[PDB]
Amino acid sequence: SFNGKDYPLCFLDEKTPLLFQWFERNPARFGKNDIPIINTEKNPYLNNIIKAATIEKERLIGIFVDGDFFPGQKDAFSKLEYDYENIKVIYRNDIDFSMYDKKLSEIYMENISKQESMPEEKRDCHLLQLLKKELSDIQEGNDSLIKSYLLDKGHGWFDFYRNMAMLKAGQLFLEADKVGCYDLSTNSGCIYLDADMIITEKLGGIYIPDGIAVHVERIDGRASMENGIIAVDRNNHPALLAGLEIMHTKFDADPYSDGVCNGIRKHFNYSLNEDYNSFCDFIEFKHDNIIMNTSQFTQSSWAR
Ligand SMILES: O=c1ccn([C@@H]2O[C@H](COP(=O)(O)OP(=O)(O)O)[C@@H](O)[C@H]2O)c(=O)[nH]1
Ligand SMILES: [Mn+2]
Repeated sequence: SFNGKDYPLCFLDEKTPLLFQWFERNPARFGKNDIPIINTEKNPYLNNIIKAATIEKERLIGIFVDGDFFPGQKDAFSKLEYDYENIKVIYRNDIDFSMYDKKLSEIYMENISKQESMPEEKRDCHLLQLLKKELSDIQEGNDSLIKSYLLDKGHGWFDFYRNMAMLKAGQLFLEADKVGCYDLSTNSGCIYLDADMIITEKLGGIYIPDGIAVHVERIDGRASMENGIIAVDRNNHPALLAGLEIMHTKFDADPYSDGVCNGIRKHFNYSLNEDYNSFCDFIEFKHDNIIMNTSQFTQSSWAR
């Protein structure tokens, strides 16, 4: 309940689901009868998702996947669901995301109109150029903020859908009609981790500040919020909607930074002094049974 105000720390049952996501631009990389989840010796991601499941057998574990997968890879996913009742694998194709949409044309026009109100001296001139050009070009085909996020966004593809999935949260397991899940109810929470996260011992219940907590990394002497960990009390947690509000309003907004980090700041009215590091300590998702993030030591799943 730290400052400025008093915030009700929340606690959610062991029956809180866990969420993993794998978005693969290149399903051809893997074979056509095995799992399209990567586990290089450098980055044993699928192995980490398997290790987590075992431990928290009681808890649900979900995987959010998208890409154009070959049937034997889908058949392979179907097998793992048999192997572990606690694992569910949800596809982007199977979830309605329409409610969270805002068509690209409106975003630009509202920015144009707002920019046009102020006088010619005050207006952002370069921004208006970019807006009108974007409006004319983006016309071709289909104008949806979700459609805007494709494999070619690359980084954007999963980051934005990461926020969509967390917005759905518990509802996501319910929405897919994944089975063996009679623990939880709509308007129930869920925890996202990167496959970078290795889980030593089952975590039990956790107190998070206002129904949300996120990953924090402190190097060299500075901390910034990270999307490796996202914990929510709730489906549709107000910090994410506020982040989505940026997604709907701010031009060229980054889902990683604006969608969440900015949303959280908004919710707790951080700015600005308000020294960050302690605020990062306040928001920080802390646990002694998780290693984070294990891409740090080797090479990020994104090649380099
Ligand atoms: O091709 C990829 C690579 C990564 N990820 C997601 O991003 C996380 C791992 O990214 P990583 O942390 O290794 O990259 P970094 O953020 O360190 O650059 C995983 O949990 C995946 O959910 C993905 O969906 N597709
Ligand atoms: Mn990582």
